[PDB]
Amino acid sequence: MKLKSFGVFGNPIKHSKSPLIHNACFLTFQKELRFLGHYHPILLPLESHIKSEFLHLGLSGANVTLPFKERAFQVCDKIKGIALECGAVNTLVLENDELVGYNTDALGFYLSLKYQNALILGAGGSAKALACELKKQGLQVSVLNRSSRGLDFFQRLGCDCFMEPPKSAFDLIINATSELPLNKEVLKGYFKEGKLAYDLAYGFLTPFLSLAKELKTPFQDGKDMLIYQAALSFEKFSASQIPYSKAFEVMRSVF
Ligand SMILES: O=C(O)[C@@H]1C=C(O)[C@@H](O)[C@H](O)C1
Repeated sequence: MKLKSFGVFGNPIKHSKSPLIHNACFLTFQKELRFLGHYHPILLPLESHIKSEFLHLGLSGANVTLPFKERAFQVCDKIKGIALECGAVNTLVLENDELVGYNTDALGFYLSLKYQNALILGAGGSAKALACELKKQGLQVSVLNRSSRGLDFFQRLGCDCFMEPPKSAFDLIINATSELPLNKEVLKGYFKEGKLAYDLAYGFLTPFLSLAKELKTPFQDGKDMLIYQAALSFEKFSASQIPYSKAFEVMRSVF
């Protein structure tokens, strides 16, 4: 049989655990796949073009992380699935010689979650998918950032958008930014009244999460969402031949 290349585009990329869990699946499922799969971390220059590099490297599939998720959306020949509402793409597959973009953050996030409203900190690709998913569940959603970038997107979703921290209670406080992401005391009142502090970062313990832990607020890091979204991308990487639940169990064991 034959060799197929995959990877994860990101800057930075050193700390990504996608190659670990995807390589495990490519090894485990190789007879069903009927190819030899290998998944690399690919550090992309900021100035670079996701589509051109995908093609030049001859990949069959890829994941996309910070800060490239919205750009991935703009440069795909074709967008399918919930990605169409996400304004962001974290999953790339070569299909009929066309670069096709999907989003597995949205469902991956939903699966990671064991809530009436939410506050999202951040405005990038991850924040965009989570707001889409959470509006889709009938939650009230507020988005807080320093500038007004992404206004249009979140406002058309029907999110409440803010640059000053709203004086309100939220069940979910979500750190989807790229130091603390807010004034310590502001973050403290959010936690005091919040039900879950949720941070998309994984593999290390962020200031945001230390502070919640410190204040006895229930907290969750990005590990579960990482594995679900990876599992889901894998399903797309297999031509839909290995279901995400199978991928998911292998990916959980290795981690
Ligand atoms: O490997 C990581 O750290 C990446 C993290 C994300 O945000 C996912 O969308 C990517 O698909 C994978």
